[PDB]
Amino acid sequence: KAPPLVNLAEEKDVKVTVGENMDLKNADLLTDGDKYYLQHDATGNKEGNNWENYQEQGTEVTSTAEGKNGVWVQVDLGASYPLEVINLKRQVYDGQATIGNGNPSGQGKRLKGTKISYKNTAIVIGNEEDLSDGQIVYYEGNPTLPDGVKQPENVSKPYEEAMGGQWFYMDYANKNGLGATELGTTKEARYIRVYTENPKGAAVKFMELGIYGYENEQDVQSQDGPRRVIDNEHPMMIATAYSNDVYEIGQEEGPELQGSNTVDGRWNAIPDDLKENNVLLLHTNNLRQFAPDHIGQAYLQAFHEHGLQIAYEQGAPIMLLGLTAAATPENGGTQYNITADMDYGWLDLMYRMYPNMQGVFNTENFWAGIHPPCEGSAKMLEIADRFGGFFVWSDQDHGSTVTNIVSNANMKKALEKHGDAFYLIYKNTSSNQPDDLKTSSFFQGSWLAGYTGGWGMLSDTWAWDKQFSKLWQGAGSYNNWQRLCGEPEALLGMQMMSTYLGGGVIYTFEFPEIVYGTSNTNSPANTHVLTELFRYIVNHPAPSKKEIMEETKAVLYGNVSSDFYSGLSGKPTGFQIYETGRYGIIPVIPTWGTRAEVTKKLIQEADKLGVTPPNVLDVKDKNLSGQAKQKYFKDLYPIEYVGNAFADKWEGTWYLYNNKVNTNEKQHAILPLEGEEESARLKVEMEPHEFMIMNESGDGTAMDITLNNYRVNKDEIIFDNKFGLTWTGDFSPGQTTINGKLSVYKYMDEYNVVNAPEGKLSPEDNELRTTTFELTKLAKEPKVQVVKGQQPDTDGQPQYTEPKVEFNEETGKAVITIQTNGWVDLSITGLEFVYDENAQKIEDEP
Ligand SMILES: [Ca+2]
Ligand SMILES: [Mg+2]
Ligand SMILES: [Mg+2]
Ligand SMILES: [Mg+2]
Repeated sequence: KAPPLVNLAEEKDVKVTVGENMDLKNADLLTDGDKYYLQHDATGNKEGNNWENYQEQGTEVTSTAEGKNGVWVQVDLGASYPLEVINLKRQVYDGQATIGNGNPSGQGKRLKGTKISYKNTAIVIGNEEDLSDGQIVYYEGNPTLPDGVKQPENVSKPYEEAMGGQWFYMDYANKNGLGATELGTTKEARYIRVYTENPKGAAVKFMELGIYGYENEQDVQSQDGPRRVIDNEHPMMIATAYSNDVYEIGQEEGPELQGSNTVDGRWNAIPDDLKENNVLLLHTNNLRQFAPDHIGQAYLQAFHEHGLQIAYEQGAPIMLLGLTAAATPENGGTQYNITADMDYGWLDLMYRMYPNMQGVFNTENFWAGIHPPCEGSAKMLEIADRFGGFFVWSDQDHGSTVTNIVSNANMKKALEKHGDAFYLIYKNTSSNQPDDLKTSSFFQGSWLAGYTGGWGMLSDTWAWDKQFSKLWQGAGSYNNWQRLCGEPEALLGMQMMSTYLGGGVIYTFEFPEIVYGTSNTNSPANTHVLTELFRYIVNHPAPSKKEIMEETKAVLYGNVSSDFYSGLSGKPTGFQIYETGRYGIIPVIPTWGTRAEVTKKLIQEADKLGVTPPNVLDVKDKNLSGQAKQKYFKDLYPIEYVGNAFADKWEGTWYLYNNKVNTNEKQHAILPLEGEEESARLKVEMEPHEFMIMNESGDGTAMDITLNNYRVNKDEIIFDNKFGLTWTGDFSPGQTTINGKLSVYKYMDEYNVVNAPEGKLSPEDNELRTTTFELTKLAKEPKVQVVKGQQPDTDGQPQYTEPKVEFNEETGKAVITIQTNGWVDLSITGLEFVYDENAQKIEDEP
């Protein structure tokens, strides 16, 4: 299936001509779709241990006219087509480029040599073969134009030839044809002529003339609003499609992903009803890592083009990894990733070509550099918003991440004009640094003041590696690939719940092969936790900006202390969860401007939402000290419930979890219930790795409860290593993936499989844990039933027991007990609450 914008120069049966006193050699090379001319694609673009050299091939046009070196080449498309983009590449280097040292020194490789700056370059298009009706796309120097074509008033200056060529668009008033246009800005032409003079000789090597357009005017596109909405009513889950680091340009099959996954495979594993709230993130991973300019650019473009094309045929919306490890074409950039060889003209083209192209993703740049990734991000945010796309920046903030983003003049300007398309999500990879809660505060704060379009989460099972191993145990001396597998599945649900209640709208998980799955199947975590809770979040919109602003009495400004949250919402664990919902996330506005500037911005946002502005406090305010903060916040936000469990009430629904990450302790929540009887109480008691959603009928007679405590036991299969998997960071001979990764894949493929067929193992999820509910004070026994519950795997073992009800006629206390490992939907009916003079008081301690 063809996308609407095509390279007509490649797709059509074109005729190539030159002018009088010119020789034309190898005319086919101009429109063969090849800008790089690589020879060793079959051996990782290496001869032995060395990267193949850059050897430039191209259509040669040579002047045979005495004293006149200027040449031209014309393409006849065979009919008149709406044209939108032209890509010209000529020979880049005067002689042969050599492979030399890049960044970092001794790993990164960069081409070295003298680059050519061509002169008397012009592009003319028209519908007459002699171009007597010619229109100028580009004009530099003083080449003689066709009879009937006037010189422009505005003339371009020479540029240095580049690995990706030059990009031209159809508005001469927009940087003299170099300025990117709105989608569907076209001019009709059959004939395209390129003038060039080589500064040294009478011969120009034309490596590629790409001519991008439509079959007809009916196909010409328009950007009519955003490609997708991201907000409380339109949440988005991102799943990362990592290259397995194996690819050959021209291969028939799709790009192979980690864990025998494919782009079409991952898309087709998503339930149909959630496809409108999902995107796939194409990530180059370590594909051709450290390669010089020609190999890096060729593989960056081929990998993403192939992914985009498969996604286009399947109807999958796509994000591209724009930048990690400061690997950007900008000055000071590294070659840690082939994103170093990004061409902004190509990125623009992918938006024009692929209607399913939506987003650009940035993560983990600042460890390797500050300003280069800010310069790259500024341009890519501008490109995204031009095409109604979006940009996601994922990082943990120690106190200077957002400060550094906004300190870049170009990024600041880009955020002022395009900030509504820009989203900040946390990343708890470094769980050992207690920066999880302040990161959420910074990102919610940025959105609430109106600097960004939203905030969200990336939960990483690498968080487990930094602290824990077996259930209830510390890290020990296990291999880090073992500890990556150790995180409780329900804990991912608790994090989702916490993001949701803070008006988060983006949900992302790593490691992808554990949290989403392998071999184009769904993991236990995905099937029994992520998919179910994300469906809830799609059908029950999160708090809007209006709803969060309404409930916020105080916003902080500046670099909030990591431990500010201890004695308030909870001690930072590195796992993005809370001890209570009483205070929400607590928005902290980073250094987007002075305190006075962010204040104006926040109060003007509140005014737009039609709500009372919050008070702004500097983090250094005397009321926010260790001694004063509890009294200040307790007076602002009334207590909603009593107990050491997490609980929040949002739009009539209760949300709870046990907030212990890896210590085996029960917690309880005591909730005041709706209805005529104000003394009515529910007490919930939960063991760790459990979340719960409760909705009262309102008339006081009934209550629906969904709980989910799904957890696979890894103690024997992963940590004891019962099947003798090789857990190392090393490659085995002839393998292209390290043993640690292979063992994770094999674990997910053989030993931890949902509906495990013959010869594979059901997940180790059959040990049930007790939840107890106490309802007081009642006149008679209530009725409890399981409306729906999690069904057994192929081993036939139950994931829940029938609930047991005990009613004491003397006290009027109903105790309801159930054992689960997974989810159940309970319906409690026949509730008749009477006055309880002993009802737990919903108040703070004296
Ligand atoms: Ca070519
Ligand atoms: Mg605004
Ligand atoms: Mg209700
Ligand atoms: Mg089971």
